[PDB]
Amino acid sequence: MSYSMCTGKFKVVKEIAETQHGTIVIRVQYEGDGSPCKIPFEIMDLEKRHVLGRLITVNPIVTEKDSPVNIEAEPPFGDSYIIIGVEPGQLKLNWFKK
Amino acid sequence: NIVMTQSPTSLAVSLGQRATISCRASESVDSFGKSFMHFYQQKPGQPPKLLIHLASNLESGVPARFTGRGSRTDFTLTIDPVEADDAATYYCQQNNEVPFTFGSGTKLEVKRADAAPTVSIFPPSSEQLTSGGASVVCFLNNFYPKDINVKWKIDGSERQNGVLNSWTDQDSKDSTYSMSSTLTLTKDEYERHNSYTCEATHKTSTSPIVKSFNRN
Amino acid sequence: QVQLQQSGAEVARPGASVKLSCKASGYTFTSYWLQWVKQRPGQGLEWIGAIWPGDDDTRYAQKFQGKATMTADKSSSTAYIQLSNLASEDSAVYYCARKGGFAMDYWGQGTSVTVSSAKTTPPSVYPLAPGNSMVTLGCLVKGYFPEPVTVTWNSGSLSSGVHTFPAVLQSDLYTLSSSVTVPSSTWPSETVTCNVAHPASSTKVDKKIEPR
Ligand SMILES: [Cl-]
Repeated sequence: MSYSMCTGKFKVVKEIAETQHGTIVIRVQYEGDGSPCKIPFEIMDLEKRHVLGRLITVNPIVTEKDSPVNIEAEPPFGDSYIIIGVEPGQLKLNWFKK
Repeated sequence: NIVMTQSPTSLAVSLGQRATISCRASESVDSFGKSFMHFYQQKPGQPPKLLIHLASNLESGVPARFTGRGSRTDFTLTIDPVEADDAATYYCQQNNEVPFTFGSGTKLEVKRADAAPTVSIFPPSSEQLTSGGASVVCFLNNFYPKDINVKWKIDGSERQNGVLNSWTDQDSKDSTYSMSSTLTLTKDEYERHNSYTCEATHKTSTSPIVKSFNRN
Repeated sequence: QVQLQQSGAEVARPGASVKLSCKASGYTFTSYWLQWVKQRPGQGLEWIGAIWPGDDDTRYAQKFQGKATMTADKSSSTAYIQLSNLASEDSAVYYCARKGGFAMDYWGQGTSVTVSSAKTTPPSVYPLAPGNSMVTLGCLVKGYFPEPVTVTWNSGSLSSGVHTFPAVLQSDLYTLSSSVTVPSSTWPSETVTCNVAHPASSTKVDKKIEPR
């Protein structure tokens, strides 16, 4: 896939939680009209200048509209921004790892 | 805030040639491996029209003669070949971050063959005169290039005061410009003179195009 | 058929307020951002903000924070923009647009806002008749306020050869002219009429061009 990025908005269904492997889990629900589309996801430093962590979820896609999508990622140690969706209404979540 | 710098402010391109409009961002407009900048076209009296999204994705229904290119901070819009209908103002926009910002705009002038104006003079209407007004109207239509000067004469004497001029935007079909010149006088001054002259001077002739009427 | 129908042109005194409307149809109103863009006369575009009608989420450009207020009504599929403590810098065309995908795909026709203490006055419409081969006729739309006016020929039937000139401002009043060029065979045998509309004064004038 092949699908284009979701153009609409996301709602946080499950807030960031740390796993036993130090990774993070989040659940977001799509609100727009892209039907199946790739979730725009990126982890950055606080100045939004460098891309940092890695996605564990291979290619997160919205399958259904009103169904949450699980996203798991390995953030960098310290402070980072978990960025989800396009602007306006892009989610920018703070995270501190160990 | 991201600043979008468009250059040039304006450019004249001959029909069938290539037009390249530049647009530069003050910071990277990239996110998720995509460039969050887009190109719009605005024709006079109309809302803007989206041409290209995400730097290079042509909108449905827009001719493939329009192409977007670029990443991070440097972007270009290319129109090739340039057509008459392309006479408009082009804007770039970023929506990588809030507030979304636009460029200042680039006016694309379509460069065609020189054409002399079609001059028409009109006396004040009876309706206007019955209400104490007297406007003498002169149309200078379908000319190229845009540069033209109008001179009014009342019984052979030049008149500068009370003259209002207005130019149209470039015609989307024939690439020409048109202009209207209105000489407003009092019913009294109008009624005390006979000869009213509208003299147009354009690149197309060394001699001025002269249209007139006598109040008789 | 995606459509955004905006409310008509408005005049307001300095320090007053206006509430503009944008009726959306042809799509799920609650599944897209509805955005507002400002264009001052002879100037560029500026993004005011966006509203997500599904939950009333807004994003404003800082400069418009105190100035503009975005609301939306789910039931009537209508978005509104309220502009407060009006000043001359607020005189502009206000567009509503749908952010259909990655950018603004569908736009409303725009609402013109004139901030002035000047009095709304209807225009005087005068026929311009000649005193050969192709004949030029015209209409003079004199002394109106505020902008805009709508000029048509034969209720829109005559579209080719028409030149409606930008208005010129003199003594707080606008004056505009429109010309129509038609074959000699078509005038005066067939009627030529200019149709002038001034929304602010609720004026609609049809002026037949009769030969001199
Ligand atoms: Cl946008």
